[PDB]
Amino acid sequence: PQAFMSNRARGYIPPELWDPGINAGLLNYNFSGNSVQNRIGGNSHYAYLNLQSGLNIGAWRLRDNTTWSYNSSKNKWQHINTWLERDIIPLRSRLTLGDGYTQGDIFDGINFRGAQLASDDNMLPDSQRGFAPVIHGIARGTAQVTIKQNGYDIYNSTVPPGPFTINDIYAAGNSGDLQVTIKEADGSTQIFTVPYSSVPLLQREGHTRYSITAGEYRSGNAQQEKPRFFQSTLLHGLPAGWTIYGGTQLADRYRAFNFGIGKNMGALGALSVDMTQANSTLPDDSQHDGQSVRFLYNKSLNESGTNIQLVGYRYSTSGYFNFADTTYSRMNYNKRGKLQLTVTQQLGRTSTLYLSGSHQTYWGTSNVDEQFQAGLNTAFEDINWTLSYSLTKNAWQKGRDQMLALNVNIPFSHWLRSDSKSQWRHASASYSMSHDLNGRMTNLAGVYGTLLEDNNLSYSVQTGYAGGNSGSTGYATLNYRGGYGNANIGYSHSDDIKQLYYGVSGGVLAHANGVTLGQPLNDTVVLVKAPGAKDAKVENQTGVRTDWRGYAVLPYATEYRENRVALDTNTLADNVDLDNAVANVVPTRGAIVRAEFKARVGIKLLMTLTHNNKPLPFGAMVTSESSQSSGIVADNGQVYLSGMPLAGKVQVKWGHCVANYQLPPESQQQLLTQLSAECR
Amino acid sequence: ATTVNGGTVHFKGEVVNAACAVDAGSVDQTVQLGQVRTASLAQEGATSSAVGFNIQLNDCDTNVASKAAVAFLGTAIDAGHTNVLALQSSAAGSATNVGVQILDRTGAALTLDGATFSSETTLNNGTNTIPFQARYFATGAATPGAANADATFKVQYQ
Amino acid sequence: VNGGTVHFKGEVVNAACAVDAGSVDQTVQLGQVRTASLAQEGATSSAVGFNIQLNDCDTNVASKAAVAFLGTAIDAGHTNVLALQSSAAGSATNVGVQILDRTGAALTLDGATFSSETTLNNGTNTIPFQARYFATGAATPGAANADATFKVQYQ
Amino acid sequence: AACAVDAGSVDQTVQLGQVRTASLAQEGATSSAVGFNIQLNDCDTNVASKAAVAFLGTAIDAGHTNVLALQSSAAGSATNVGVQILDRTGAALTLDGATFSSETTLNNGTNTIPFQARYFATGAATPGAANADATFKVQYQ
Amino acid sequence: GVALGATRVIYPAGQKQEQLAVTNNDENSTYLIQSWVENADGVKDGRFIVTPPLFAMKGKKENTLRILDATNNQLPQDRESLFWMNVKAIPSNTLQLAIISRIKLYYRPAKLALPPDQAAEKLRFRRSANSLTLINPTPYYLTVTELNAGTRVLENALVPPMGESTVKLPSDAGSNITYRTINDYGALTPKMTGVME
Repeated sequence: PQAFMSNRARGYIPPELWDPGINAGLLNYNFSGNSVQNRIGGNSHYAYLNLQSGLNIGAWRLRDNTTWSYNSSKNKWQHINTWLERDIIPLRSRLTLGDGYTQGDIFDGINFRGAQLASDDNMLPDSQRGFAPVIHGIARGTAQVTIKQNGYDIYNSTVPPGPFTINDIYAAGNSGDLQVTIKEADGSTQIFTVPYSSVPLLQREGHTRYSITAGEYRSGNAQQEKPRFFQSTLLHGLPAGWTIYGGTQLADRYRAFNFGIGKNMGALGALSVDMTQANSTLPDDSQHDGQSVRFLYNKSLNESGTNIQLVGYRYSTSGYFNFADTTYSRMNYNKRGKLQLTVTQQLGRTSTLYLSGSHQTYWGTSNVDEQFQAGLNTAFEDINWTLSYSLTKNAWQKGRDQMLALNVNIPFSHWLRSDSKSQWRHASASYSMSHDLNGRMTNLAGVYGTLLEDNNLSYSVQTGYAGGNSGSTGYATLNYRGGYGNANIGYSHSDDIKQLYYGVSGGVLAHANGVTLGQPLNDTVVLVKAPGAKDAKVENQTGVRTDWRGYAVLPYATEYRENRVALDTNTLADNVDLDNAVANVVPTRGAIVRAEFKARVGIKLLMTLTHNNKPLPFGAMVTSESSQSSGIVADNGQVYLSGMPLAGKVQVKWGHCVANYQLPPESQQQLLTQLSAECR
Repeated sequence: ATTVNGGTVHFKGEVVNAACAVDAGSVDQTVQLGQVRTASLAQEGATSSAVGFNIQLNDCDTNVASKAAVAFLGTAIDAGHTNVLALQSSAAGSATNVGVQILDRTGAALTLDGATFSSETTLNNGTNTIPFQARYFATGAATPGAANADATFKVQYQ
Repeated sequence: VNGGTVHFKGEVVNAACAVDAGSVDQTVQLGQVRTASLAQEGATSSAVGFNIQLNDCDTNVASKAAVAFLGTAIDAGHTNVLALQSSAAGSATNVGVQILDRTGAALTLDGATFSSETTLNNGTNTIPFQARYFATGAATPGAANADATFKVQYQ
Repeated sequence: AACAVDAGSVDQTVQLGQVRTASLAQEGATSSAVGFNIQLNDCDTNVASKAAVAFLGTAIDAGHTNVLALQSSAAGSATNVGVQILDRTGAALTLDGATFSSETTLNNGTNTIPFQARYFATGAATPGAANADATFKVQYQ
Repeated sequence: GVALGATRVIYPAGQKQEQLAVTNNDENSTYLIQSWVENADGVKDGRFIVTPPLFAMKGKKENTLRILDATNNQLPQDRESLFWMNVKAIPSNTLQLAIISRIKLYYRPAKLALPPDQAAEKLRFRRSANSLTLINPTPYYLTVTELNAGTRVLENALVPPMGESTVKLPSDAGSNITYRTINDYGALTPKMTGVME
């Protein structure tokens, strides 16, 4: 049966096909400079240089980050983060020695310096990611199952006469209704429906996530100390829509244990309740024991796909502290209750009301932190207009703190024709109007778009008026994303302040085949190598072209996925023909994979060959050793060859021809040449 | 020979620690997702290849603001899928049952509400870049066409 | 405290249907020729049915794609009979293979296309066709494997 | 005296403008220097040929006697920072009243002497107002 | 089974090369792809040369066919020109099936008096006895799908630019006529009605 059969998920890639990468260096540079001129104090210069070095040897990936600052009066190199990451396939996890961060959701975000080992959800196929119910069933006889959503079908497959479990259902949003319909050739159809609502803490049935972190604690503040701590987090998906998740934080002075459950009740919604019990030592010698209970509720689609509600409550009793409170200085009011209420309502297929309300109460100080936000976005044809309102009454007498904003974006394509050849089609007009509900007014109108053939050079010119002061401000920027780097130039003009920004970003790879420059890198990169094909643009990317050696680096590549690297044959030299214009790679996290391409440099030839006044038979192989070229006879003895010399000979192996040919310089200059040559 | 006394010189100034805002040129941004096929987006939940883009901040100091995050405000195609954007209709023709989604450094989706902020980040002294990923999300079969969507993002400092 | 806006521009393009013909390598098996059975022009054989699946594409584009069969005919009179393509000791004589519609109407091999009437099964779009050996006067004990070409006009 | 100091030199104010704490985060860092000048009128070459300027002010510290102090007010003033005056040659001047600047040859009639004013922060700079004042003596040989 | 990148390839005038993808979804399949281009009458033509004309594809792979022009600007520049691009996948007792896929190649002149958007609406219907002829004043090849004459579909139609295509009509059909044309990307324009002008 299907349940016993080791069926694989949709989009599943075996771990053997995953490419570890290549042994190569790496250096990403980001230089920025600001010249600020004011009538009061003349002029000044600022320069910030971010340098991320790296080295990928074997499977280990070493990364180092450094910063340089120069003001106009000294040079200051400053380390930030160094880490040696790696991925372990048998454990389906990722290990990191050195600096890093704690991705804990059950606990609070912590920056640390030590060994971390955490399960990664990215290595799993995209089908079985997130939360989605798995379907268990018994089918009497051979059956056809059509797990179908309220809109359309999702999973259609055959099932043998036996138990079957289906776990390939996609996320399909936060809430959904799956109708399982089984049809057998003998009996009548059997249908049953199941609703589901998801919470980020929930996991799939039989899904396990873990995180083990150990090492010292680091923070930007110099007041806090650097204590060593251990943090373990576990998330498990029980059968029947439950989730059990726990955690443990431990240090010299702070010991906290977190336990929680979550449920997918179906039509009612989704729930997640957890309790954290902590014994802490304050900056002084005092010891405090406390608890904090967090509650999360997600309602299903109210009405008919109109309203969605989220309720997040958190009650922290007197004596519960996070890790920062303990790790404060040797000598340096808790939250009684925090409530979040989010309501989203969609109307007219266009307007989307978002209402957010946060309400926090402390201990002793009965002051209440209230935060009410109401946004309305509407996309009426090309015109997109958003109206937002916000209010914030905080504990420290922040008053009403009301704010209102109105942003309208109108593309020029609303007026220009569909097939306009002008560059004005790649542009839009933006208008922003901000009230502070006290007379403080900010208007800003401008245009922006792209004006290059690859849409690399992006321009944005905006004027604005600030009124109580009455200030007119101009702001014009140009960003160019070329095949060697990104260069941005900006000019901000004010009443008495003139700012000129100039920045260059780039990346350098010291791979085996020399040094390759390119756009700034983003974790995983693909090194496209097509030697002999100079200035060849790659597809689906902006301003990524090969250099004079044919080597280029792609900025971003999806990890553990099937992504296509294609060379745009249209914008390629007529003398060069690619044997393969599309390649497929499966990179690992933080890895450099070579998408090797073969390019023939000689002229493109179309030869009609005849033997004994008879065209060569179909399927015959024509090869030329003078320039290592090959082709297959199409019909009437017509064969296509790429990369051939002006004068030479070819040989045909139908099942042993030799054919001599010569071409004129006009033929060599032509794009594609056609000729005839007889066998021996 | 002779030493006499002049007047006085009065120096007027003010030492100020400056805050930070969005980098020039990163205010209005455009991202080209490329070309995707119905084979890639043929059923609900199918996602295309993510395209990276960064938001830059300049003149940020650790003392004034240790951490920062952003929140994207947009239009949802339906109340069920509130974490995906909505594509605008075009005269030539707009794709049906498809939208734009935004991810984080952790690979998690973002609620398009104006208050759901993303994960916190550490602010380096000066230039700071926050990366994000744009993706295609199909709710059912995706008819071919042109997909263009817009999103408004606001930044908070902690 | 405040930011700007980001826009995403892209294209979603339709893809032509992927055509799968019966088993792997676009091969459909047929029963062996019976010398006693294949005697007269009207003599036929067992009707082996196969199906063609137009997968990895939308049902709307799949259903609008015209369908036709073509190839070589053994004789001018036998327009609907494929000519057997075999040059060996296993080549049979005075036989052919016929591709047949659902109801039982013979399919012309000239190339006159028609609608596809794809059945939208639970999996994908499918179209069933029929194949049977056809005698034209005599039978020979040989492997009469033939070849036919399938034409799909994506309207 | 051999020369006359104009009012625009006797009583005038020079503004250094706002600066960034990053530009003065560490000790020894200096901000951008602005330029002012003092005008001498009716200068007689026969009476005197060389002119010099000595600056008198309040030094911040005994170890740093070339930096003026801040006398804005009793509160809301920048800390661990001062202002500096550089002569024509670009060197710092001692705030002692007898430490004169570089000797400059005097031309008959009207002459000008340019000086630069900049910031100088020890330790770590802190936000706040920064105001200073200093008296000077001119010597004619 | 091989598949093409698009069901409708538009080749603008003035260029030299057009790119079309051919992909093999089957993991274990060896194929020989042979491609060519014919005119509107189904006759093999040398006006467009597809490179490589014949190549061997092994396993799951995607390759690019480059359509190279040879018109020498001899085609009319007033209206679109129609060609058929054929791709045939040879699967290199049992009969073997070779699949031919034919797609529509539109040689589109660079400068045209009408944008593609307005071409869909400006179709006229001349109805008569057993005839529902379609007039297309617009200079674009129009593909009319599910032409319903009130309550019954007639058939798919392809009306040439500045042309009058003919479709037979049973007398039982109603007066109301509804249709919808296929746009560039292959989707279906929302249904319009057809006037009798």
